Amino acid sequence: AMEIVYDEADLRRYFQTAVLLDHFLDDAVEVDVDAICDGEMVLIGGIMEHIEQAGVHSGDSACSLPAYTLSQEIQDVMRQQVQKLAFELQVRGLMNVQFAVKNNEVYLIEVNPRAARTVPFVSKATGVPLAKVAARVMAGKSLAEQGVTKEVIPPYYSVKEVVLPFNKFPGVDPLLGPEMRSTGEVMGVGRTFAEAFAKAQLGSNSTMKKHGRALLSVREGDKERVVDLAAKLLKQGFELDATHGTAIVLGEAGINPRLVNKVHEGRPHIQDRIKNGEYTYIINTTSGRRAIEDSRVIRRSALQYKVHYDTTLNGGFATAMALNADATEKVISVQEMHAQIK
Amino acid sequence: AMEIVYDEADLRRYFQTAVLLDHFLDDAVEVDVDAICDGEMVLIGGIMEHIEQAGVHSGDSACSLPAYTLSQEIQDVMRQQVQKLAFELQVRGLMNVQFAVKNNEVYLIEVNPRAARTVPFVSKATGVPLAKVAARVMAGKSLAEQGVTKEVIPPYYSVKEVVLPFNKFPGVDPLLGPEMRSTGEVMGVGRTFAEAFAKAQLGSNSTMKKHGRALLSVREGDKERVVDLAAKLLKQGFELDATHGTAIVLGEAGINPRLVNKVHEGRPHIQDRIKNGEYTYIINTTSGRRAIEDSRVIRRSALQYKVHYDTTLNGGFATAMALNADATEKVISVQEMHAQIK
Ligand SMILES: Nc1ncnc2c1ncn2[C@@H]1O[C@H](COP(=O)(O)OP(=O)(O)O)[C@@H](O)[C@H]1O
Ligand SMILES: Nc1ncnc2c1ncn2[C@@H]1O[C@H](COP(=O)(O)OP(=O)(O)O)[C@@H](O)[C@H]1O
Ligand SMILES: NCCC[C@H](N)C(=O)O
Ligand SMILES: NCCC[C@H](N)C(=O)O
Ligand SMILES: [Cl-]
Ligand SMILES: [Cl-]
Ligand SMILES: [Cl-]
Ligand SMILES: [Cl-]
Ligand SMILES: [Cl-]
Ligand SMILES: [Cl-]
Ligand SMILES: [K+]
Ligand SMILES: [K+]
Ligand SMILES: [K+]
Ligand SMILES: [K+]
Ligand SMILES: [Mn+2]
Ligand SMILES: [Mn+2]
Repeated sequence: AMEIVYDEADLRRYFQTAVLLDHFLDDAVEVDVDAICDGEMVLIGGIMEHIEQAGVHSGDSACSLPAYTLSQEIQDVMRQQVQKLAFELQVRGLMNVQFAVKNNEVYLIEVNPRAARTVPFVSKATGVPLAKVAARVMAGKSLAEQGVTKEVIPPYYSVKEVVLPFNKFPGVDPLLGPEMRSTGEVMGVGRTFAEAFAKAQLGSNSTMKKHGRALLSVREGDKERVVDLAAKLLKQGFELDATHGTAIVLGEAGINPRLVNKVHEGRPHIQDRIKNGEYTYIINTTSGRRAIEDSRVIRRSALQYKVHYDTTLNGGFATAMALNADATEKVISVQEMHAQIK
Repeated sequence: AMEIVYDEADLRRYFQTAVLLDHFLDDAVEVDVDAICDGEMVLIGGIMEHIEQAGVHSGDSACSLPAYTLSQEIQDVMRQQVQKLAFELQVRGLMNVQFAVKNNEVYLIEVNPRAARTVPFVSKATGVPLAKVAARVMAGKSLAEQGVTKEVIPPYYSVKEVVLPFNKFPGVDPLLGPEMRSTGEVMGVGRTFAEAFAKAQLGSNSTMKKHGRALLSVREGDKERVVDLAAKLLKQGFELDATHGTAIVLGEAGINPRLVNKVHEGRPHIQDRIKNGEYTYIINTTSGRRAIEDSRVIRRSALQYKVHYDTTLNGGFATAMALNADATEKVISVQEMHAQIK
């Protein structure tokens, strides 16, 4: 059990119901790196960039290989960083390192000196059977001896998306957090990140549509960025709805959504609309044990009514991007994929 | 002093701060009628339809001669009612009667057996010097004897608008009510009601513009009709702004105004927007002691910053209409006006 606390008040509050204390890196990109070390050298297996920010368990985040927003310069550091750790730790076989990029700064989140649940994905995107190689390494067959020394950079985009069990347990708030709840994953392969994401999304059993009405209800820290997402949705032909606070923000930017009522506000309220199959998309971000408990109804309703909803703005942008793509336009086989690797 | 209470809880409330008790005829048209009685006949001097509904002092309402919404059917009833009263009370010279029209029903508000303040306006509008006629009657000369027996209905519209002294007392909430506060009045002469109104409004020192951003903030009972007003402003080239409840109603109408924060809501709020010159027009209607007190800021700011504002929906519609006119287009003299009368 983990939780994020925001203020002194919040602290106590936890303490009641409720030990390491760690500063939470707000508005940070989460990254996964799987690598192999034989003592001599380090082979970077894969650099995965999470769609959802740090604070949403790696295990529940979608991720891209290669990174789709991060700088080469920045990867390069993580890369250097891993190597440093691999030797220091005296890693012999697989390892996994988790970072967080904040303001062009790399923070270390944790190191797993073992095989991580990402390996099969990486193995598949890159064509390198990371598990076998690392096994060989463990048995006494260097990377050099194996002929696997260069880091592989795929020609295409591989996106990993998760599948959550919320629908089996309705009483639960289908919301993301620092604790992993997903049961499985899918993979999307595309020429563009948008394509890959689009395939991954569909694969995960998404009910996202390419038209209709979107509901925008984001948190403070998101009010600023939501503008561009709304514009993307609008460009896509979506019609918009927004809860007061968010409507305020959009409007000041030149975007007037239809104002919708919260539950305690009037009628109809979002629930009604959700229930009536009024929306095809919901973007809902929150921040705070209270704000969360208060918005629970949006999420439960959406899940219950099969409306695709995102609980992260990052996730929403990705959803938006994927709108430009067509998951059924092109298929490729694993063999072909790997045949493409130089 | 007069007040309008809305519920039992309101009654006590008043009672505390605080007797005739009169049912208040909501959503009613107020009308003024000026006439002369010589004991033999009754001469109708003028039937004036107010713009502001009953509840807004006749002395502070703009009015039209002739009526601009009242059925002939209904005016005739009032004419008959004025004759009945003239004779009964034994009027000898001028009189004035105030009615309220609710649901095609004529209600009597009051009778003033003397010369009323509308007398000069009616004389100007009609070319008949009612004070001179009534004076001769008082002195012995009948209406028949003077050759003034038929009611005059002029070929043009005459609109009277008032000027309020609120600008001299900034602490005062510049809102209309059952008690008179105006100091003066002007008259507008037009081929249409919109033209007369335009001239009257301009004559009243109104800062109304034919373009810009308007702010809508209306009460419950007006939410229905506000849509049509919002559209009308739309047709004109105005951009809209609105507070929560209003925005809600407009949204349901397909009109998406730019949301605006009530003062307790956040920012920016109306005050800021008004203070920063955002608006060129304001329509703000309120009902209830409490609601009024709360909205005080809007009105006080609108006045301080010189934005044209209406405190009645009837007023806003009139304003709406006038936009279709040009008060400088044509001018006519009283001599000319009077020669047009048959
Ligand atoms: N300091 C931190 N700031 C922001 N997010 C963090 C921080 N520490 C952990 N997280 C988030 O919590 C998740 C779980 O943290 P982690 O230490 O890796 O736990 P686990 O052992 O369950 O894998 C991460 O994948 C990340 O999204
Ligand atoms: N019962 C009522 N329903 C609606 N409006 C009314 C009612 N009684 C009076 N009014 C409003 O109050 C105003 C003033 O009332 P009135 O009886 O004419 O007093 P005054 O002596 O000031 O002329 C009217 O012009 C009208 O707007
Ligand atoms: N990557 C986890 C799934 C994301 C889900 N649509 C959500 O935004 O909550
Ligand atoms: N005839 C009354 C003046 C109108 C003013 N603009 C108001 O509506 O309050
Ligand atoms: Cl359950
Ligand atoms: Cl679709
Ligand atoms: Cl926030
Ligand atoms: Cl004052
Ligand atoms: Cl203008
Ligand atoms: Cl009301
Ligand atoms: K994450
Ligand atoms: K761990
Ligand atoms: K009136
Ligand atoms: K009176
Ligand atoms: Mn972890
Ligand atoms: Mn009166």
